[PDB]
Amino acid sequence: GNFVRVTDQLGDDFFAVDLEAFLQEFGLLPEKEVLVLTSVRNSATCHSEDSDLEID
Amino acid sequence: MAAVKTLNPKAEVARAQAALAVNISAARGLQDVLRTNLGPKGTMKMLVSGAGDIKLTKDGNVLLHEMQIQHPTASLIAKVATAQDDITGDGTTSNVLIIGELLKQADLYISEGLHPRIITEGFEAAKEKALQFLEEVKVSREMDRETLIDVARTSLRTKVHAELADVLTEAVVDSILAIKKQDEPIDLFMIEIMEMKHKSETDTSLIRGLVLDHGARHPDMKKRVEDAYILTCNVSLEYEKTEVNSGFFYKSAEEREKLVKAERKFIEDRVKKIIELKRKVCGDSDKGFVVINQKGIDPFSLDALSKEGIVALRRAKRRNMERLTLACGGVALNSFDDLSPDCLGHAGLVYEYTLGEEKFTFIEKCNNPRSVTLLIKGPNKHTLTQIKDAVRDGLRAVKNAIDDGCVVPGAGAVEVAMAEALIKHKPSVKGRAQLGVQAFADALLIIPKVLAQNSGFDLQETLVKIQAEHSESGQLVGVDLNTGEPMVAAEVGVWDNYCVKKQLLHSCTVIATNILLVDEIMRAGMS
Amino acid sequence: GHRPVLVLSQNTKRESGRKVQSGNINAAKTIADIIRTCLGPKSMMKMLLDPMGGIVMTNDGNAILREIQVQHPAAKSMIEISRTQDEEVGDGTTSVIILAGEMLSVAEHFLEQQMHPTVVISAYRKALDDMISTLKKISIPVDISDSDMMLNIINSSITTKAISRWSSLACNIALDAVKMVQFEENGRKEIDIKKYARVEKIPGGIIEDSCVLRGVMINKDVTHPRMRRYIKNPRIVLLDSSLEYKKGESQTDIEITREEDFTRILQMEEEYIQQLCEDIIQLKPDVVITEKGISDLAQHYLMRANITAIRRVRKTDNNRIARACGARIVSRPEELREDDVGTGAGLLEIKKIGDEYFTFITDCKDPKACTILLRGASKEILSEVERNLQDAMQVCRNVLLDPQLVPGGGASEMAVAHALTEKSKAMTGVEQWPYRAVAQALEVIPRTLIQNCGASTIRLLTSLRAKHTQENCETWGVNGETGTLVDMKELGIWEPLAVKLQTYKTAVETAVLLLRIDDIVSGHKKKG
Amino acid sequence: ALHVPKAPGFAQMLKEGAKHFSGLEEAVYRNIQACKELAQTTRTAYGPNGMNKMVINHLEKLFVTNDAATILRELEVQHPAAKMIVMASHMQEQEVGDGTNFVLVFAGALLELAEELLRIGLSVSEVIEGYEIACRKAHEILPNLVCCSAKNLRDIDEVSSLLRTSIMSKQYGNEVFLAKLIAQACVSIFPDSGHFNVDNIRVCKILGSGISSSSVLHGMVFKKETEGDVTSVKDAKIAVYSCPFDGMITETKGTVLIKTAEELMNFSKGEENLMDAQVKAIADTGANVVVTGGKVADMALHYANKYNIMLVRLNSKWDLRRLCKTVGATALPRLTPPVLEEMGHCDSVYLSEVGDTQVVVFKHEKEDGAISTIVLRGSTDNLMDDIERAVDDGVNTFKVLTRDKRLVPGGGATEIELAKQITSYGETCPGLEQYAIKKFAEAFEAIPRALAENSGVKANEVISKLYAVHQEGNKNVGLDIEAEVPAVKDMLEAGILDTYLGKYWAIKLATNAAVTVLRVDQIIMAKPAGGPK
Amino acid sequence: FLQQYRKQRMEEMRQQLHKGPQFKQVFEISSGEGFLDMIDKEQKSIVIMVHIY
Ligand SMILES: Nc1ncnc2c1ncn2[C@@H]1O[C@H](COP(=O)(O)OP(=O)(O)O)[C@@H](O)[C@H]1O
Ligand SMILES: Nc1ncnc2c1ncn2[C@@H]1O[C@H](COP(=O)(O)OP(=O)(O)O)[C@@H](O)[C@H]1O
Ligand SMILES: Nc1ncnc2c1ncn2[C@@H]1O[C@H](COP(=O)(O)OP(=O)(O)O)[C@@H](O)[C@H]1O
Ligand SMILES: [Mg+2]
Ligand SMILES: [Mg+2]
Ligand SMILES: [Mg+2]
Repeated sequence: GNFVRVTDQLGDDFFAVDLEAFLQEFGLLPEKEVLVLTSVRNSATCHSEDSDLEID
Repeated sequence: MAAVKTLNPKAEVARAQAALAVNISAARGLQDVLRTNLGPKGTMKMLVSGAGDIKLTKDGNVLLHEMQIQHPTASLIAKVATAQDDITGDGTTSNVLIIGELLKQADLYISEGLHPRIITEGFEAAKEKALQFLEEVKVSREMDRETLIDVARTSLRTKVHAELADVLTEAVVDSILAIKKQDEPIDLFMIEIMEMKHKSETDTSLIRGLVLDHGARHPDMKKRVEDAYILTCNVSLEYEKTEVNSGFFYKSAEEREKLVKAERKFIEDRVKKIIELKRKVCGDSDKGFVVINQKGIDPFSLDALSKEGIVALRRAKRRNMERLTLACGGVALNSFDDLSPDCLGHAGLVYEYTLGEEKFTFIEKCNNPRSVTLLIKGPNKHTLTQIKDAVRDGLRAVKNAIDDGCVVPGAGAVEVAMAEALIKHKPSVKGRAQLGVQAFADALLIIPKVLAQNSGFDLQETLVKIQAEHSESGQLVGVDLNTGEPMVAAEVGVWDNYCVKKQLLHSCTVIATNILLVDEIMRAGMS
Repeated sequence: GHRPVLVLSQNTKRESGRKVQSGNINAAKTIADIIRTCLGPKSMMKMLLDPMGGIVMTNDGNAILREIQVQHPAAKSMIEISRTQDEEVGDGTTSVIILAGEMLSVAEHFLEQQMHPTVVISAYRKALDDMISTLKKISIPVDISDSDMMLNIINSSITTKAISRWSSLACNIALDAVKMVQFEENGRKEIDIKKYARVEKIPGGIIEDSCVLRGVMINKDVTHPRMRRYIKNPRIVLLDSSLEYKKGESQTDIEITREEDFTRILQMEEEYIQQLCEDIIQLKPDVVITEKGISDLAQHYLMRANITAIRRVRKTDNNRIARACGARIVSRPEELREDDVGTGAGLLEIKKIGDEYFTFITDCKDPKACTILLRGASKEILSEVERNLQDAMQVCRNVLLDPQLVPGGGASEMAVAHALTEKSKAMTGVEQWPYRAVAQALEVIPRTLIQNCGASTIRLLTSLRAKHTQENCETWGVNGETGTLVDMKELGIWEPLAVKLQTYKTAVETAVLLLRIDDIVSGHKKKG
Repeated sequence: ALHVPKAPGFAQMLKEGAKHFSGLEEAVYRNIQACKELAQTTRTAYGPNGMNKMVINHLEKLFVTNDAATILRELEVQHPAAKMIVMASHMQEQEVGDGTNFVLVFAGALLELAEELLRIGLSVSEVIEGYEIACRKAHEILPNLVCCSAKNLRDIDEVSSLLRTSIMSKQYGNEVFLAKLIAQACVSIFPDSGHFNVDNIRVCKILGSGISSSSVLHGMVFKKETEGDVTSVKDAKIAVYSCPFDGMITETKGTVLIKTAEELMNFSKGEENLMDAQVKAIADTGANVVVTGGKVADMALHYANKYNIMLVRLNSKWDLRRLCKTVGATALPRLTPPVLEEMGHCDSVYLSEVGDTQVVVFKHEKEDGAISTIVLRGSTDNLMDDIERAVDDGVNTFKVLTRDKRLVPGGGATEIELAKQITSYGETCPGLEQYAIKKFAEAFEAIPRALAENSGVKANEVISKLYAVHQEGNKNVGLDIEAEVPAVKDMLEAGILDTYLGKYWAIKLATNAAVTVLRVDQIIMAKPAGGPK
Repeated sequence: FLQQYRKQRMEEMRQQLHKGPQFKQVFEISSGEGFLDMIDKEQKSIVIMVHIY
């Protein structure tokens, strides 16, 4: 992306909608992915011996 | 210094008296600018954008949008005026004036050590009493043509020049009366506003039909049809590709020719259906057939329709489907599977008008059109924009006067009477809220003051004359902008929308109360 | 270039000792002082300027704190505390910040001496347990079936907000919304104000015209003018799948060799659309709502059965409509059943407000979702009104879940402080001083109320303490509008026990968390 | 005590680049000064003696003209009041086609006299009301000043005499020859039906031989060559196709599926045979000229050469439509042979060279047809552009004459008579509007004054003589251009006449522009920022 | 009139009501080497947008 003097094609009162559309129409902005707005946190990642195992 | 600036060093903060002074200064600046807009004797403003486009206007909302202002209080007042314009369509200048005068009158007492909360309580009590008085003073009437003419004149004379206002008054009143159905809400989407740039500003008028900003795209199409069958459709008459990546495969030139000829049969079937219907309804040549399509028509179908003497229009507006259905009287079709003569609208005259490169189509002489169009004409773009804004204001005024069964006398008479009632009611209010009631009455008195000032007369002498005349007889007397003497607005014909006054009171009181209670302004989102 | 030998990075800053503790405590005190004046029935509003250009005019603590960007991590912790209080109970956001600041101040008093922070923390935890016990002791029950008392509770919750002028209307709206959105299924009760009970604000009009709708209102119009815009007793069908011909998942290139195959393919596209529409029509509905697009041919075939169609509706709005009209969203039209048809909506009407079309489904019998239609002066006024209504609904839900009630106006603070002070007389240890100090730190709420009212803080607070030393004066607080002592069982200001418990717990744990830090390291790379 | 702070209120709230002008001196006088300056810039190019101007736009394009509308268009006007006056001039050009300089001069004079009236004490409202009253009076008076009518538009001599005055202002030296050319071109067009189309007159500019070598051709001229070998046809039977002269192809995607050696060896032969059959079928209808809007295939060109068919390729769809109109053919969408009614006809189609340009000429022997072409010669591109502008002015004058046949005397005679009558009317009007009416009447003096100034004589003497002779009772007397001293003569006999519609619309538009400029009281200008287009 | 993008207003609506936690600030590069090793490091398949101001 080689955007210079973005005010020429956006103005001085451009909002986030204008910049989002302007970036989308050149296909540089990654597509929007739906995600949970807010939730509780878990903060765990695999590791070792993280396995309940049946008694035997 | 302040607590906020310690956590965020580069934070802009105004506390208590500083914040209140900032808000009141911004409101007073807005009021000072918009004072000259009020009344038919107001001065035209000239607005030049960054690109250099010229806009001449007197509208309060337009001026608020086009001033180069970056103040927060100005932003709030602009939002309030925008809501006023969106709902009622009038009273934005009065909105700004009343807000500014309320803030000034409140500051008159707050600077004497009085707490703003008492002023806000007085404002609430005065607003309640004022609403009661306004309900008492409204003039319920049967909205005949004359009353609507008076209301439309009272709006347009303020908006535009007197002769242009006289023309636009009849235009808007007739347009509203044409589309109005008994005991039904008025849909203003059914009055098309079309701009043409060739004649004088007084040549604007009302067409009991529709005007389309596009014409027939085939040279052999007829330029004028006397008796027209209108077919409003939303079916694509141009070539369409298969959704599932069809592609063609052939082994010879003859096979390629056969595939080329056979790939257009789908659209040709619908064109054949249209042609068959046209031949059925009008076997002779006098009657005409007009096709208005929301979708596109490829040149092959255009030629096929032209060879049968059918004028066709493509890529029409989406709202034009409903507008043509209500005006001509047909049925908008999304498919041609079962099309019968009962789905065809009728127009008593369809002709094409060309203005430079731009192309127009007129549909007139309908039986009883429930959707009409207003043709704005003028020599300049800014003239067209100003006339369009004036027409919007007038249409809103007439629609409000019809929806409401009543109408309020104008010329500031209602403001003077309401202020007198508030002054009389003031002793009934217990505590120090009487100061807020007095401030509210004085703020309400701004409209006759500004009207007299714009007309050139002395503000105080005219105001005291109006008040003395009102108190002596009890009549609803307003300011005469020609002589400065008291005048009965109801008798003369100066009318104001009841809903506009009610919205003014409610919004102005709410925003003034909220601004007065603000004691701390922050901008601490950086770093 | 030049190479200086280093253990940590150049941009790594480390500070420790009494300076860190003092800095944390003063940061918390400054955060409290920012919103100190926004508490009580006589609070003053503040203008917040967004970095995005917006304006926030509010006296709610959470909005003010969330609009402020800070560098000190203690202030960040305080703002997180404010957000936690807002999310948990929805009220008491301003009180918890002030309480945390006062507790940290009285802790700093001891940390200036030679008392270890762990002793202060243990005393604070003992005090918190005693506050919980006292609050549960002085609480009173409420009758949820009594509408008048619930309205009074909501009013006392909203008397401190800008919407207090229209108190009765706001209370009725909040109570009706919470009551009708209340749901019970599979033995699991729920309220779910977040998903349902949507608040829609349309600027303009008067706020006295605001009401809670007996159904759902959306900003939509019919797909085509021939649709009926007014249906008496509609049967509503909700869908997610598009009513238009779409590509398949797999690569499905065709190969046309015969002449008629192209027209045949187009005809089968039309036939597939017609088959979908006929499958929909088989249930004989009146309204069809889709989360995705509806083709023009589909609109025509639906018109042939005289069915109104609305497309491109948000998933949340469609779920709200399903709850309101008692319908079930169906993906495949061929799998529609009779019980999936929404019967129970007593009116559907598309009317024009301003210059926009709005769709109303507002006559449902026993609706489980609602739209709170807010009309007012402008956008910021309506945003503040929505925030106040959210506070009212949160308080109503808290009372419905927990029917315990606690006196307000600082009466509970003084009662708990007196009980803890009396209890501290029989410990005879070194922890009695921090215990008593954090007990008396609860008096910052009545003091703040008196200061905001403009009365004499010292005389009124001394009189209130003397009154609370008596034998039955647990309900004696301060009148925040007149600056006089009054019994709260006469004034009528009562608050849910859940809100008070959450406020005290959060304040004490914030003080405990900020009292455990003596070292600050900053500037290191995130490393990830 | 060293700096003056901004006033509290709107002054402090104004943006950094914005400008606010309010009040009489700050707004109205500045606008009037800007409009006066614009009128002064354009003034010296008024009338037959008006000098040309060299204008270079932002793209280094050079314009040498005395047309006011062209000069204003090529100028970078920045002041917005002058912008409104320029819009009024352009609207006059669009509506009528002539009188733009009149609009500019009248608006400038009106605004100057309005400034004088405001200075002496009158308000803006009084000046505007008086100007409107005087404009109504002038529009009422104007029909009584009509001296003669066209009374015939199919006669070459009459049309040339009528258009001589119109195209005498531009190219003063040689106007009879241009008048004859434009008269012939317009008489070719304008059939028994009363409608007249300006577009039906085409102008082709070819360098080399001076404008005296210009001629009018009954047909069309295209600056291109022929695709095939045939370059001349004597009994043309043009068939016009909008489709490319090539085998038609599918719209989705075309793939030649070959499954055997026979298909591979036969595909190209079959394609060539199909092309030959199609071209032979086209040629069997008697068509000897084929015009296409698309590309020409190699095999199609080969078979057109084999059957002696002249190929002309037109890129522009407008040119194709104009050729169909001027020849009488229908643009077939496919490559089918044309039916008898769809076949075009022309007296001669041939390839010719004019100067150093290769052209294809569709020539009609009869002095008829739907489209006529004026071939302009000359020694410079700018000279031919100016001659084309003069031709446009003449054609617009002919169109106006078709709309309305009434004429009023030129050379400032109509303006002087209007000034006298409006002054007489305003002398009988009691009130403060009489000053504005008299100033509106005086503003008409700017036309004879400008004519006299450009002619090189003293304007005051000319105006005094005009008033004397008009008080005597002669309302058809204007200044004598061909005189070294201030002199006047009758122009009903001299034939110096200008259209009634032009005067009517010019007066209306100039008055409207002046009133609109006067109505402005406050100006708020945003930061210029960018926006190149 | 679909080009006027009525949906832009509601896009702004939920962009304003986006999230609950703190919205954070745009990262500021203080040294040229900081920009150089910010762009040089970090995963390649992730877009990086820099605003010169
Ligand atoms: N002919 C008149 N005589 C006296 N007062 C008038 C007349 N026409 C309009 N007004 C007053 O002018 C006001 C309208 O001013 P206007 O410029 O429309 O402000 P806004 O745009 O805010 O409504 C009304 O309150 C009305 O009372
Ligand atoms: N009429 C009243 N008189 C005295 N105190 C009141 C009154 N109404 C509310 N309060 C007190 O004000 C507090 C509510 O303040 P508020 O602005 O809601 O802060 P928060 O959002 O933190 O609860 C409650 O603790 C209550 O005791
Ligand atoms: N031979 C002539 N003698 C005197 N006046 C003439 C002659 N030819 C033209 N005029 C005058 O010149 C004026 C035309 O000026 P022109 O340069 O065409 O300005 P515009 O293009 O705005 O009309 C007409 O009003 C006409 O009266
Ligand atoms: Mg108005
Ligand atoms: Mg609260
Ligand atoms: Mg001329």
